[PDB]
Amino acid sequence: DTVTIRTRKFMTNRLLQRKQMVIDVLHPGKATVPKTEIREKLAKMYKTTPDVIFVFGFRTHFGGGKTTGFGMIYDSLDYAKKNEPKHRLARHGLYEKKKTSRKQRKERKNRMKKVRGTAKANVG
Amino acid sequence: PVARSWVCRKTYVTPRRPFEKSRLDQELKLIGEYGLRNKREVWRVKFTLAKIRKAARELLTLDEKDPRRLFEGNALLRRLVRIGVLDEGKMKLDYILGLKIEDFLERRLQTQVFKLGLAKSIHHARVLIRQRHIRVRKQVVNIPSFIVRLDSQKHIDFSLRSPYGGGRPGRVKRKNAKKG
Amino acid sequence: ARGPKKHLKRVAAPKHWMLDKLTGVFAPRPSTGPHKLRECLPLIIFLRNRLKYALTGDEVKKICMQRFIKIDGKVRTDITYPAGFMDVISIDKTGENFRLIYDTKGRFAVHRITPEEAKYKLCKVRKIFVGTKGIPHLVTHDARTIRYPDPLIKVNDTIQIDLETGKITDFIKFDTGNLCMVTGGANLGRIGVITNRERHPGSFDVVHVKDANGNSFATRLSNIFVIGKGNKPWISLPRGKGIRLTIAEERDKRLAAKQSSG
RNA sequence: CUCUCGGCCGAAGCGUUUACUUUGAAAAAAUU
RNA sequence: UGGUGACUCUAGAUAACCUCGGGCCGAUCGCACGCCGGCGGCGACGACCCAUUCGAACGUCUGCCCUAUCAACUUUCGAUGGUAGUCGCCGUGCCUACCAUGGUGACCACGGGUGACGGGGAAUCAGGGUUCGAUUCCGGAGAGGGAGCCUGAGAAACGGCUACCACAUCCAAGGAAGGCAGCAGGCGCGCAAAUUACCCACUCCCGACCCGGGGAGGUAGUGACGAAAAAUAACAAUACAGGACUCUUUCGAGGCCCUGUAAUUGGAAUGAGUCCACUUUAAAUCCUUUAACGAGGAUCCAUUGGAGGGCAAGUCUGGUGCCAGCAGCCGCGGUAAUUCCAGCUCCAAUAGCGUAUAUU
RNA sequence: UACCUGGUUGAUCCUGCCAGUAGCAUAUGCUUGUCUCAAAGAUUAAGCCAUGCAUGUCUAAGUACGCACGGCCGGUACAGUGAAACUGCGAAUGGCUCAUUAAAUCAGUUAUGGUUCCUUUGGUCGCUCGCACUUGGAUAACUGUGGUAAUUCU
Repeated sequence: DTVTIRTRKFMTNRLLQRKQMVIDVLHPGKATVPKTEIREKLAKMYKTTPDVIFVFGFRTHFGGGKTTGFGMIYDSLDYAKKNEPKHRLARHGLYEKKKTSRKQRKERKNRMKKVRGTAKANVG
Repeated sequence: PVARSWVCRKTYVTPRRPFEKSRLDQELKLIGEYGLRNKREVWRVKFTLAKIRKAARELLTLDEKDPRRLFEGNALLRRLVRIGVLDEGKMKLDYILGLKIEDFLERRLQTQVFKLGLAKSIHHARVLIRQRHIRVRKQVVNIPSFIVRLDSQKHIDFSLRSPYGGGRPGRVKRKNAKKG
Repeated sequence: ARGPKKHLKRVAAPKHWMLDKLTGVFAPRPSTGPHKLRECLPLIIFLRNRLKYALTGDEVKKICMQRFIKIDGKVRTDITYPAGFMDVISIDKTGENFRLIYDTKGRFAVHRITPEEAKYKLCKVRKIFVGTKGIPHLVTHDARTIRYPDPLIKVNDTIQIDLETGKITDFIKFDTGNLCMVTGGANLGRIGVITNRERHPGSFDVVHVKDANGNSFATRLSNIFVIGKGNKPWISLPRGKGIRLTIAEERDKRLAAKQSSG
């Protein structure tokens, strides 16, 4: 009830088919608001569903008033899958990262470098 | 190669004579009047004043109708007026030289809490400043060196989250009230 | 160095790109192209800094490779393509065309133009040769080699050319009383009428140009771009008319702007 | 300071040559 | 024809030449497919050449530190010039042949040294100057030492090759393999300097490339190099001690006087911490924001140097007694030690402060 | 902030240095609660290096006959994704160190009318009077036999 969402500089990317904005959050008593909660706040604010919009980079101001983040609003879900950085998709479970370490993937690469032919596939 | 900057300045200059009685006298007097932690604060304010005076000395030597003298001096006079040191009547670059250290020490948020009646002692002003009880417009400032501007001087408040302000008494009242 | 350098450090980057100091070590190295690495604007800097459409380099990748950006009516997918002076950028999806023109202070302004204006551009002719069975050729400042020009076209003139057809349409001759713009040196971006051209055989032709407010200045010859036949320019201009406001009167304008809106 | 070619002026020589001063345009960003 | 300030320029004409280790004049792929048996739109790769961009390469004028216990240097083995050539991407003693005997120097040539990579620049500084610059930007040079190459537009390349030198690894003793002045790590050297971490999300680069790779780079870890802010307590009442003011001859007594000191009393306010939740982020950490617990000084306790003069702050107390020692310098100690060593008190700076060296 | 102080003598006034004073940089001692930046094997040895990593690369668009796959519909030349290999491009950028090097490097200035140039961008791409409705031979990938103690050997 005590939280309020205001939108500073707002812009419709037709060529990225989204709407980007800077988000100011007012919450004089509570903690820093979750990204989920502000997602439904923007969903009711811009009359779209919460499943397509994305917010990030919220730095709460000294003391505990304003919070400023960046939020972008996609047109449809497929465009969001097409254009968003994949780490901001993996926060919503839309994308899964490969679970190998760099040092393992590189030792393996040099190992299969040492081999020639279809036996490059056997090494692991 | 890194994406960093190493530019940084030292904001004080230690005096050349280490133990002379009149210097220690004056510094201790200012420590007493304006409630400061150590001599480095007095040295810091004296160094900033020396910066302003050195700029004014470089600007007086130029001709009166020099465009650089005009622009730099008028900007400097505007800056010192907005701090709350000079006066609108004496907005001339000659009067900048007639400035004293306490004219800058009177503008600290510690002393502005002290004079305006928000507190009752200057050490009390410092201890309220550190503990998030004094705000400026809508921001709780915790620094007792904030140089308060003239337009910003008018409204300094209780920082509504404070027990002296809106509500929510602190841990001591909460603990003593639940004794029985 | 054993071969052509391929990286550019951020602090060595042309100052007019107004790049930051703290985002990274490197700057976009403008690819080789129709404009010098210093007198140009990589497409990434125009797209993610001037216009704020993209926020990273990867979003410029995602934009340019969808095929929305066109430089001079041709779809250019290179993210660090060297876009330069008098340059028309068209985005069909937003339906907006900008021109790159130098700013008053020497930078590139984003100058939004009419789609009618986007069909043509101006090229300062740089050399004129006659090759291969008596066929004359122009080289302009965009390296546009044009065969069969008007015979009246001489060096240091300007030709207004059509972007779609690639052919010249009409030329402005380099003559005193022609409105020119400066493309280099301290006088960069200042626009005024040419008064005198002085000759120095051997060295560089210094030219004295009177501004719109009567503040005369001078340049080398190579830094001059002619636009206006007489006093009327052949293109649209930025919000400032190209006159360099000095510092004090700029502060006067700033304070008047603060007094106007409060 | 001037005699020729062109539209009261523009081209050409200047004037023994320099030092000196003043102006102009060129002079990387960072640092200052 | 056209042009520069100036061509032996560009263009034009003619006679010819055009290398078998050769010069160009598409035997290529994709996308939609369509019109009077034939014609076709868009894109990708390619290409002799021209112009362009990114440069590279040579030249020009001016500008280097110390040294005369460096005054003559150069030229047989090119030193300075001339003509013809060779090689070279080109201009040239760049090399060769034939001539000429030149070229530099007290305006310091030549030789040496340098604890010399140059510059942008750093510290100091009234003015002048002095010192530094290995070091993140620019230019240069080298990958243990020299040398020679391949491929390519670009390399005399070293995370390419071939040799010799110096080290050095695996052997079945026939042979094979090297190159951390890349990132982390070790030895060694030292007065002297961090993790064998995580990721390409940012910045940009490379490729056939809206996709892949990146110890470039980012991010955390060690980090009192240095820099900015900034806690370790605030108020009130008492209880003493002084100082002035008034009344009192004085002693003394008062104040809606002042100033100190109180392991004195009262309450409130807080952060360091432990911990949730959120945010941050590539995933984290940190900072910022919330709940919970969290403070009476006899601790959630501040140090490092000093108290003879220079030079601030003790002729205070005890110990040792020209001993031990202190002391940059001047000096002290030989018994009342103002200087040693402790305690107490005090001074200086203060989360910092001593010493050594270099330089101002 | 254009500054000085002690020390020769019985005492003075000097020359004069020594010492103090402030900085800034390396080392080191002692101490260290918060928080934001942030240098960091340069000096001595351009000394030596165990181990891991640091340079790779595919679009509708050069070559797919790896059932390697789900998979067409079946005489459908080649449906698709595609390991490997050939081909093309990169590996000459970056990083690192300061040993060399004293008109050298480098800096401002000029020049190439004395040259080379991948790429990018614009031009040129039936100017040439002399089997093409498609040319030839190999070689990897794969199958199969091996050598050597051993290698990114073959």
